[PDB]
Amino acid sequence: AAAAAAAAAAAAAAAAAAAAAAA
Amino acid sequence: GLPWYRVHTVLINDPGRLIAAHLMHTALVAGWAGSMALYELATFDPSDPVLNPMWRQGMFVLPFMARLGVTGSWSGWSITGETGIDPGFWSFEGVALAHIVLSGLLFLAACWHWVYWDLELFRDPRTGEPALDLPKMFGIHLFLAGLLCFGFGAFHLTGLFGPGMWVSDPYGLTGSVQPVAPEWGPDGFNPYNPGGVVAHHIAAGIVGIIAGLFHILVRPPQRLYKALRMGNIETVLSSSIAAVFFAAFVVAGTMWYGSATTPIELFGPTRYQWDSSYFQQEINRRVQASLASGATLEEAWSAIPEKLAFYDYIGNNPAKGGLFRTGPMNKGDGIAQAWKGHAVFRNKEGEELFVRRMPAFFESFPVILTDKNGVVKADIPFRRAESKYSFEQQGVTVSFYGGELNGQTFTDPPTVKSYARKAIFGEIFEFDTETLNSDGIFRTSPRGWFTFAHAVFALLFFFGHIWHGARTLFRDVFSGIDPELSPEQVEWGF
Amino acid sequence: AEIQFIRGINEEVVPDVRLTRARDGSSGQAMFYFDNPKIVQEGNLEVTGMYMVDEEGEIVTRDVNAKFINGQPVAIEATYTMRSPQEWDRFIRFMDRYAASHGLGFQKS
Amino acid sequence: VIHSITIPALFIAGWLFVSTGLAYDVFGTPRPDSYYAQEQRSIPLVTDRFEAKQQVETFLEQL
Amino acid sequence: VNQLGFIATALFVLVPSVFLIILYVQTESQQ
Amino acid sequence: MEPNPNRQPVELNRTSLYLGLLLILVLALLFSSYFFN
Amino acid sequence: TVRWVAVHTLAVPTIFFLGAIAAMQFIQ
Amino acid sequence: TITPSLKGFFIGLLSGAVVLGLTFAVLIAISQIDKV
Amino acid sequence: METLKITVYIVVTFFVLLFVFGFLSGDPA
Amino acid sequence: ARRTWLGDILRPLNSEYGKVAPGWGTTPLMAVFMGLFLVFLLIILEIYNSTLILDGVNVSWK
Amino acid sequence: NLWERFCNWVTSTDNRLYVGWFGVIMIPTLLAATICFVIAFIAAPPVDIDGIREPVSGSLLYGNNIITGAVVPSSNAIGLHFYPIWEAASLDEWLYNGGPYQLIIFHFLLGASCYMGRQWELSYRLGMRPWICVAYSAPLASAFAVFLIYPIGQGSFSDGMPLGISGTFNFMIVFQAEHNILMHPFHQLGVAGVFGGALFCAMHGSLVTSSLIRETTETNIVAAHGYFGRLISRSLHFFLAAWRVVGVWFAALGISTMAFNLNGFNFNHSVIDAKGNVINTWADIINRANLGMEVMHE
Amino acid sequence: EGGRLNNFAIEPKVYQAQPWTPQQKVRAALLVGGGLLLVAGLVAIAVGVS
Amino acid sequence: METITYVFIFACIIALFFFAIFFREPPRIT
Amino acid sequence: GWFDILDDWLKRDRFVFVGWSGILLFPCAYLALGGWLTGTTFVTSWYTHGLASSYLEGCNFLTVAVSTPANSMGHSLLLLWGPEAQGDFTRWCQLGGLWTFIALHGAFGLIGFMLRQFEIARLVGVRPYNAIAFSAPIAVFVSVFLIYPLGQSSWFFAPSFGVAAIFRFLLFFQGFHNWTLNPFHMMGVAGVLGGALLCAIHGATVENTLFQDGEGASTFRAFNPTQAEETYSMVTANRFWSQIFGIAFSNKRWLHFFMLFVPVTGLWMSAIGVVGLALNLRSYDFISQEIRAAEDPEFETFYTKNLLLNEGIRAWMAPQDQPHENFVFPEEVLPRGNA
Ligand code: CLA
Ligand code: CLA
Ligand code: CLA
Ligand SMILES: CCCCCCCCCCCCCCCC(=O)O[C@H](COC(=O)CCCCCCCCCCCC)CO[C@@H]1O[C@@H](CO)[C@H](O)[C@H](O)[C@@H]1O
Ligand SMILES: CC1=C(/C=C/C(C)=C/C=C/C(C)=C/C=C/C=C(C)/C=C/C=C(C)/C=C/C2=C(C)CCCC2(C)C)C(C)(C)CCC1
Ligand SMILES: CC1=C(/C=C/C(C)=C/C=C/C(C)=C/C=C/C=C(C)/C=C/C=C(C)/C=C/C2=C(C)CCCC2(C)C)C(C)(C)CCC1
Ligand SMILES: CC1=C(/C=C/C(C)=C/C=C\C(C)=C\C=C\C=C(C)\C=C\C=C(C)\C=C\C2=C(C)CCCC2(C)C)C(C)(C)CCC1
Ligand SMILES: CCCCCCCCCCCCO[C@@H]1O[C@H](CO)[C@@H](O[C@H]2O[C@H](CO)[C@@H](O)[C@H](O)[C@H]2O)[C@H](O)[C@H]1O
Ligand SMILES: [Cl-]
Ligand SMILES: [Fe+2]
Repeated sequence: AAAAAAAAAAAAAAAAAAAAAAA
Repeated sequence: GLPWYRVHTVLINDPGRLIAAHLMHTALVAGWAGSMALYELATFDPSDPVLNPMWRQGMFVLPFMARLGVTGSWSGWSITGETGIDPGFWSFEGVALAHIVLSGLLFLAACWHWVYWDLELFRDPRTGEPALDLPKMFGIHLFLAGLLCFGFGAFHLTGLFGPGMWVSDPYGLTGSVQPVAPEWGPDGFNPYNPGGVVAHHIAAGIVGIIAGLFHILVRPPQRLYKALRMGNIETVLSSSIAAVFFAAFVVAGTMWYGSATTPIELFGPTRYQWDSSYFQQEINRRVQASLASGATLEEAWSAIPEKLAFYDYIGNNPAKGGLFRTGPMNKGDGIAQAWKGHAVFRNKEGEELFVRRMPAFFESFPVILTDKNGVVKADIPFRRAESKYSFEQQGVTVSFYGGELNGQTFTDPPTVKSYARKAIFGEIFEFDTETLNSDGIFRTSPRGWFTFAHAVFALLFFFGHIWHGARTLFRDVFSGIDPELSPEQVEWGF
Repeated sequence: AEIQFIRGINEEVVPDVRLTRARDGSSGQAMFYFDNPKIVQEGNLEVTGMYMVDEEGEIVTRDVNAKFINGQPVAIEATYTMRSPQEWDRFIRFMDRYAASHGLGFQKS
Repeated sequence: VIHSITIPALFIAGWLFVSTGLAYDVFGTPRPDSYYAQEQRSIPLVTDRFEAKQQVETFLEQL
Repeated sequence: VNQLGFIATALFVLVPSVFLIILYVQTESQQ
Repeated sequence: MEPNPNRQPVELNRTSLYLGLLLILVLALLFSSYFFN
Repeated sequence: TVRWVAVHTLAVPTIFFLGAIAAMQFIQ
Repeated sequence: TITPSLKGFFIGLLSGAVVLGLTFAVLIAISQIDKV
Repeated sequence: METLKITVYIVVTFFVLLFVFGFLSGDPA
Repeated sequence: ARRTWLGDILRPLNSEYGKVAPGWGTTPLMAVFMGLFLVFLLIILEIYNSTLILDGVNVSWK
Repeated sequence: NLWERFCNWVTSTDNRLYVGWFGVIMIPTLLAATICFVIAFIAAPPVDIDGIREPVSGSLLYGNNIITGAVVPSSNAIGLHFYPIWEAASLDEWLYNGGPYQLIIFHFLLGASCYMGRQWELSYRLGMRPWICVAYSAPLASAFAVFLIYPIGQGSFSDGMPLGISGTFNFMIVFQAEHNILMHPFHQLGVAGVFGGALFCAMHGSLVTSSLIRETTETNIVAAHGYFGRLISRSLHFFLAAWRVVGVWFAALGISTMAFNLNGFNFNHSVIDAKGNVINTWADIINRANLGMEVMHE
Repeated sequence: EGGRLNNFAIEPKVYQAQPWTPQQKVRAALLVGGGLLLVAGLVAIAVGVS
Repeated sequence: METITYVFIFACIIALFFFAIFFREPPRIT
Repeated sequence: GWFDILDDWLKRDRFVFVGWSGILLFPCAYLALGGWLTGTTFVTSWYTHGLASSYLEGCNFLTVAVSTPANSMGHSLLLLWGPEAQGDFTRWCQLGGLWTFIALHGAFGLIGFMLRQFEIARLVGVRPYNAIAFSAPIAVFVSVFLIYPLGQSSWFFAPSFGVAAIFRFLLFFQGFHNWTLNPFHMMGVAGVLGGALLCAIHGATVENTLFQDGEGASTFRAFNPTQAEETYSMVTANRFWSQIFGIAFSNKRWLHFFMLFVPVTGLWMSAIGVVGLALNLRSYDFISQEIRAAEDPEFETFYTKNLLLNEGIRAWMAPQDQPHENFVFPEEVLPRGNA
């Protein structure tokens, strides 16, 4: 159906990259 | 001048050599996993998973591989018994060599961290001493543990990217590795529900990620910093040994009682399935379901599978064991070949008799044969006792319905005595007492050995926790040096 | 203002004190030594710790040892750890308020 | 310092607890007569778990 | 009847005790 | 460069050797009957 | 106080239970 | 919905929090009275 | 059998005579 | 004091060695979370024991 | 002449091992009982204990291990007869009747009595009190009661305790079957003595190592102690030794009086109600378990 | 002390935290803003797999 | 093979009795 | 303010020390002892075991017990609010809920008592060796009263808080488990008997080799925490036992570490044995003696003598000790001696 998992992972990586750049 | 029981304490004030020692431990545990997988693949019989599965062969490490989805080997057999499959690289041999080469790589980096011990990162620039930031280390490590917990639960156990886990029916007949979906609601807190495992690892991974980001943010308060003694490395060892014996008591409990993560196709049936007679009830229900459809006793008793009848035998529950009775269970009574049938005992007046089964507490049991209501009608006496009921005074015969012997009556009282002695154990099975040189003395399951080992280990880690809490809190009296005393104090005199 | 082992009594044997302040100017220790005090010439009452009574307050030390030679007690060694400059100023104030009355020299090393 | 407010009223209350027979009704102990019923020799053991609060009083109407 | 039960006995003796004797002569060189 | 000042030597006197040999030997004497079976 | 709670926890049920046990001697 | 067992668990946890709150309230009150 | 009897008799009476003359006499020196 | 590349990367994480928050900090938040964890472990332990039997939760092998 | 060098070698308090006058009896009797124990444990023929021919093999070479091996007691055909080798006809008849048991227990009890005499003699010549001898007299009375007083009271040396690991458990099981030793109070004082002696050993050894900081010798006994205890005469060692001692004396004279069939006042509440119905107690479960071993022993 | 050796940990000097400098204020703001969008992605992954 | 194993473990304890009684360590003198 | 005024009130000087751990210890120890006294006085065992076990029935001190719950209860916690008691106090007494009341309070009171030893050693400033020595009765209590019935079918197979019930527990373990043949048990017997021997020898030789015997004995200053361990000469007692026994202690510290270490290691080893027997991993049978006894019937040792006595214990105590199983054993299947 709706691919929320193919957009939540896209927003995860982006958010996870900002966590390591503020470490 | 260190004693033998203090020789590791040279790694307390040296973090890089501590990384080396932990890396050498992690190398030894990974090398054990590869070596026990190879030793288990050396001696294992995949030909008959009905009457000789992996919990009967003493396989300890094989069910933990098959639980997460490793089925099938490079030789060309499966665990479920297909004997032709393309399992990929990730067979039993593939994960065995993966842990072997992992063990070698962690040994090499243990040697690097042992010889390049003096890095600047373990030092502070102001003081000369080596120091570590343990509340931020816990935040990085909790963020990692939550990230890999969420990854395991959302990607492995769902089958979105991976196999699922082992799921079976309630009675252990049909079991495989399937993708299971997470169970939100109160049915996720059922231990025998495999969706609560997935909903757990999603939810506890999210909670661990939030808490790890919290500790990277927030410094500890002053009161519980000098109360719980952060700055000591031994408070972390103390609290870790606490959580570790908590977790070991939990895995011994869910191994002994059963859950969805310790199923009976992989680990064998529990003792409580014999205590409540969980398989005799399903066997009687299946027979009465076939008998009320208008079938014979042979047609109803022949419809029962051999595996369901194998679960109803006292040589498969783990509370019939010995501590020094080593080996697999096939050393215990032999390798099971066929279900002999279902013994129905007759009283020479056409009356059905019932053998009182043996409970798991007894090392030996008397053979007593009673009625539907419960009056003792026959028994095999002790040795030379005044037989009143006996076996030939009442004329006990044994007929067999279903199984190998099907429709064979035995009117010869020594064979009736031997069949009744085997019928106190539950269902009667034919064994291979050769090919392993087995005796008749019962062994215990992998379920029993896992529960024994980690109950003993959790009890010893209780003492280890007390000793390290008493070393962390009482440090100024165990040394003579106050922890908040700087180690160079110029004298004044008086 | 004076030292006492059993609350109510006033140890009339002066100690040799040895101070050891941290070159960091914060943590400190004061190794006392009482050579044959009154609390070791028999008294029966149980020592509960070494107390320093004064007019600002009272300080306590639970590190109190007793030296025994051939069964007989001969000496007492109590070591008090400062670990705060806010406590170090208190102990140096107690030390001259005690040394003014019993007499002691402060041979700065 | 002198402490004699109520000593023997407690001893008389403890005597009257088991003298009148209240403790058999509170703690559920049977009387020497009320061990077995008038016809059975079987022991009223507690069988299956969650019916147990019924099961004991299933025996306690047999008297 | 165990054949390697004899082996598990000897490794019960020869593995710790040697570790004591090696630890003994290592501190007879220190002194 | 510097040869790791965190290394202290390990001591085992003759008496701790005797107590350890006594412990390992009577543990083997207790447990050999169970290892043999 | 400091002495009242040891009396109300220990000496009251000991005197009550000694009344119970001393009246048990004349049952049956 | 709420079973007999869930109502019994809520009653037990409520009574245990009443006991655990009441002992710390009484000990806090006796400590704030005796301030020597 | 007779020779073991007189051997044990001789050795037992020798050891108790040693014990008795070590207690009765030989008290100084 | 070797100055490696990865030691330069991971340097700000091992930088606050004894940093402390003043006084009591977030100890009441920790205490209500420890209490919620205790209530949760009681809920688990009584579900597995069938001391709290819930609607639609059958604690057996089915 | 030279008899003085031997007399002062025996009386010497500067030897490595003290060889007293009681050691002059103690060394050959304990060596004879030691060498016969090591021989009869390894290699010994099976011993019949009953009058029937069902002999109990207790040696190591006849298929036993450390746990099940024992020196079997002498037979019922001996009883309270003194049985040396020269009373028997053959040596094989001496081993079949169980003569090694009588040999080992007689030389062992002589040598253990002389070991008590050696402790008394060294305390006398060092000019000391006899508190080590009196504390040794509780295992000595407990080894007299088990090996000598109980086979004399039961009328035969077969009733004594066998010298082996599983044989002691067989002795204890048969004693619980015949005598109900667990409900007799002289045995419960021994359990209180042994349990409290273990308790006082752990509490005393923890509390001294907690507050003993350093000690030295001349090469004067200097000792620094971390004193000052908790808040609101010193013969703690007399209580520490005398608690376990009189505890073991009570059970030693307890089974010495159980030897002569003087069973202590049994606390058996045989509660019966008025219908002829039996209400069981917990002493009835123990009495059923004792009846299950008395019938098993025949 | 009997004639042996021991080892105990060397604790760093405890100092109370100062209020944040803006180099750390931006770092902490980027930390919370990374974490909340991370756990917003994880609930969508959880909603997709369920 | 088991009997000489039990006798060997017993004889090692009997030899350790001799080596601990007579070859005991001298005290550390200062 | 909030926390400190409580903290120095608790750690104040008093009759008893009531620390922060006194809040755990005194309700839990008080309700464990109160549950055992109100169970031995009034509460019966008629519906769980079929026994009369109170002072109300006529039992003496050696015969009362607070009995284990029935086997059908399982490992239920038996809370008074409950799914089984449902608020009712009388049924909670009749189902055996007082056993779980005393056992859970024994667990949390032993936790609180070992915490109080840490609290008393922390303010005095000594090393907490007494709290480490108390970890052996905590290990014995958890391995016997908690780990053993949780490995079994229910709480029914557990010691039942009475003198004769504990004697039933000992005879049960001889019959059904062969517990005296377990090597962990043999280490436990060795630890307890050697600890009793250690304290008997040590008290006998402190009071013998004293510094001031009886003549010039001016009583020096006694310190309560010294335990009078400074009134004897280690030289004289070492010179005695080097001549009598050959081996001797040369330390006043290693002696008391050995005195701590011997019975605590004994109790920890027997705890490991009962944790193994929780899942019936018992050292019951040597396999070689089993085959050597099944080979020829003239092979009798004391071991094969003991296995028959265990069979007698099992088949003669089992219809009355376990009444829920409904064992009907006729007279001809009971193991007799002349059979
Ligand atoms: C919807 C969200 C969700 C769901 C469905 C689950 C589902 C589950 N969780 Mg998870 N959990 C979650 C969110 C969730 N969780 C979150 C957000 C956290 C916080 C990070 C956790 C933290 C957590 C823990 C800490 C545990 C679970 C456990 C479980 C399981 C309970 C069933 C069981 O077998 O317990 C069996 C376990 C118990 C009943 C707990 C026993 C508690 C003991 C008795 C405490 C005392 C122990 C102490 C050492 C003394 C023992 C003495 C003894 C020797 C006699 C099940 C898979 C349990 C588990 O892992 O089971 C395998 C478990 O222990 N969860
Ligand atoms: C993560 C778990 C863990 C870790 C990392 C440590 C680490 C440490 N311990 Mg602790 N401890 C633990 C758990 C742990 N312990 C447990 C469970 C207990 C109770 C058993 C203890 C009881 C304990 C005591 C009583 C002492 C320590 C001490 C020490 C320190 C020196 C250790 C040493 O040099 O031994 C050297 C050990 C040897 C040379 C040989 C030991 C051989 C053993 C007994 C048998 C063989 C074990 C086998 C190889 C391992 C398989 C393990 C697996 C089955 C668990 C070190 C900091 C010592 C101390 O504090 O120093 C100041 C100390 O006195 N520990
Ligand atoms: C005999 C038991 C015992 C003892 C004496 C200790 C002693 C110690 N603990 Mg450990 N601990 C224990 C068991 C014990 N612990 C258990 C079972 C756990 C859970 C795994 C822990 C987890 C733990 C951690 C994580 C830490 C300690 C630490 C400490 C040290 C400081 C004191 C403290 O924090 O107490 C803790 C308090 C208690 C054990 C009392 C608990 C009382 C509970 C809350 C009562 C609950 C009642 C319950 C709800 C009733 C329902 C029952 C249910 C079955 C129906 C000290 C060495 C700290 C330390 O090492 O600092 C250096 C530390 O960080 N403990
Ligand atoms: C380098 C240092 C070595 C030191 C070792 C010292 C000896 C210590 C171990 C003693 C083992 C005796 C058995 C030897 C016979 C044998 O081999 O048992 C084996 C099992 O062992 C094993 O599985 C070892 C793993 C044991 C795990 C079980 C849980 C233990 C928890 C311990 C808690 C600790 C307090 C396998 O059994 C054998 O192999 C079977 C076929 O695979 C056959 O049945 C054989 O007849 C035979 O039984
Ligand atoms: C270098 C390298 C390599 C190699 C590697 C390897 C070779 C590995 C192996 C590893 C291994 C091979 C390991 C092993 C391990 C094992 C272990 C670690 C074991 C242990 C054991 C134990 C610990 C035991 C214990 C015990 C006992 C004693 C008996 C009884 C039981 C118990 C448990 C108690 C390669 C080329 C690949 C590549 C990379 C590099
Ligand atoms: C259960 C419970 C509870 C509790 C209660 C309690 C807590 C009670 C208490 C109780 C008590 C607390 C009791 C007591 C009792 C006591 C007694 C009963 C005593 C007796 C004594 C005697 C009898 C003595 C004797 C003697 C001796 C010892 C010797 C000498 C002589 C004489 C005689 C003196 C409650 C309700 C809360 C809740 C619910 C549950
Ligand atoms: C110091 C001293 C001395 C001495 C030394 C000695 C003299 C030692 C000895 C040693 C000895 C002199 C020992 C003995 C022994 C004997 C015996 C031990 C007997 C017998 C045996 C037997 C009779 C055996 C038998 C048998 C059996 C059991 C079975 C098999 C066969 C046979 C026949 C082998 C002198 C004089 C110089 C001086 C004084 C003091
Ligand atoms: C004071 C000290 C006195 C100590 C005296 C004894 C010390 C030395 C004891 C050595 C005894 C050796 O014991 C020897 O063992 C082997 C097996 O191990 C036995 O042999 C036994 O098993 C073998 C198989 O192994 C069979 O073939 C044989 O039929 C059987 O009797 C021998 O019968 C015995 O001769
Ligand atoms: Cl017998
Ligand atoms: Fe002492």
